[PDB]
Amino acid sequence: SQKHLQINQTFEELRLVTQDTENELKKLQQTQEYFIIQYQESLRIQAQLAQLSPQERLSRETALQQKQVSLEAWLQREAQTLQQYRVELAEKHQKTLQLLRKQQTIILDDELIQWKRRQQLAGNGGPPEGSLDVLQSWCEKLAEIIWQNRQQIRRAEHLCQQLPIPGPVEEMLAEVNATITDIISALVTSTFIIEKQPPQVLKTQTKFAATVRLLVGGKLNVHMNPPQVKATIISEQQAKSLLKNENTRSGEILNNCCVMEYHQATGTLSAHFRNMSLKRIKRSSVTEEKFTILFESQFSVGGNELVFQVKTLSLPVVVIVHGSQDNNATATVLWDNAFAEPGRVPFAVPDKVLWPQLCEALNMKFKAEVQSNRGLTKENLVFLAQKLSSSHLEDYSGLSVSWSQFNNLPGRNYTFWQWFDGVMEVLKKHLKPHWNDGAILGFVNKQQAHDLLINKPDGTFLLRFSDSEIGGITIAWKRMFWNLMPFTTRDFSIRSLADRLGNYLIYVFPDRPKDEVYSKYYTP
Repeated sequence: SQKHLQINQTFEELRLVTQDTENELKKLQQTQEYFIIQYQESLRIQAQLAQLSPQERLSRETALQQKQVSLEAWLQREAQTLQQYRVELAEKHQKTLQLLRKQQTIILDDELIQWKRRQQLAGNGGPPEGSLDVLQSWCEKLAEIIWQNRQQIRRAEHLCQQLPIPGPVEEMLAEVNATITDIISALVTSTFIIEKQPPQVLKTQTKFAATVRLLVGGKLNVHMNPPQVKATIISEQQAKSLLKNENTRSGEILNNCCVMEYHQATGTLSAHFRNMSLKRIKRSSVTEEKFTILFESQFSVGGNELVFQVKTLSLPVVVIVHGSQDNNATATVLWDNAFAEPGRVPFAVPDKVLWPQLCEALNMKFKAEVQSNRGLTKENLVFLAQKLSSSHLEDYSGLSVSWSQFNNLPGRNYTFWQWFDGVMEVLKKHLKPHWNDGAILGFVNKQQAHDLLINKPDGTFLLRFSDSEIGGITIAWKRMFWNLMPFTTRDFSIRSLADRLGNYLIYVFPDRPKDEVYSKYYTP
């Protein structure tokens, strides 16, 4: 990529200028030592007093003062140049930190946000986030560069303070040393990211896993004394108040908190959470209130001087006491993961969303749950729109759907999302390859399937989703069409749809014989 090349070239450029500055600092150190050892001779000659005899006394005193004025010129003539060297060095340091601020903002506020958005979208079966072993190298190099610069600034300040030529150096060194602290604090607080999220909607008293990382921890000696991270859970209100610096030392109780291990090869410092559990929750619609898992730690960098308390918020989660509440709550989660604004307060979401983005997210999670590449075609989306009217997708191109109208009761005990997720479940458990084989209609309705089997020969099939039961399917036949009572999930768990079809009906979905579609799925 062009941006990758740009930022890598910028990284190598920063490394080059930092090595330049290190060379200049070493030269300044050796030069100051030379200046001190040459200065010692000024005191050596300022005592060569003796009181021998008036003639030689006056002659030698005049000669000594004539040498002393030349020494007082030579010195301070070299010292002014030393001060100029130091000022130029401080200017180089300041320019380096300006470039550092630019590059760090580019890394954090642009690329990490992209990775986190990819994570949110993979939450609903989008493209996977991607390995952290590309941002890891960038962050490690950032940390190395800023640490070398802080070290150079510190040693330059100490070496200039032992020979304190006042000048303007003290101001510039109260400054840009003022800026390195902001840079390193932003970095250490912003590289505590969640690698593998804790699962969205999760039931109590069930084990779940989550893994966090410290990106820059590989080089900053925090792995020497590895800090342990603790995981808590807080409702949306406490999560909002926390970012507002409202000190509140809530939500529910976890069962585990653990230390961060280190991979010596990839140089990654990470905390795995493999046996976490939620045993008690303090709730204030149960399937709609969102919680978040906060991970927090505290550690030190270098000596005992630099301490950092760091915290990170995991993506919103919904607690589900009884298992039967699962299917609904996921909707809420998806909605957040579908429409999270960039700079929004924790779990703030726009009540009404456009239809195209809605069917986009629906197709995404559908291709996710079915584990197939069939997805929602244009006619299927048109049918879904007609369920929630005219039969052109261009008509629904500018309509808006509220959350209340999404997950209501369109015409029965359903709610549109619940029916969609029910068909998702029924073909995710028993009808994955049958959906991938092009055998389930998916966009067939009453009197829409009937007109598709009148001009066709006898015995043809069509498997649509039943609009009487939630997770069931209805078939077709051959004068009039012959439906049936819905095939409940149980009716598949006892004899799947592949063997239930095994005699009178021979064709599916015009000409394709029943065997050529289901011969590889009968019980031998």
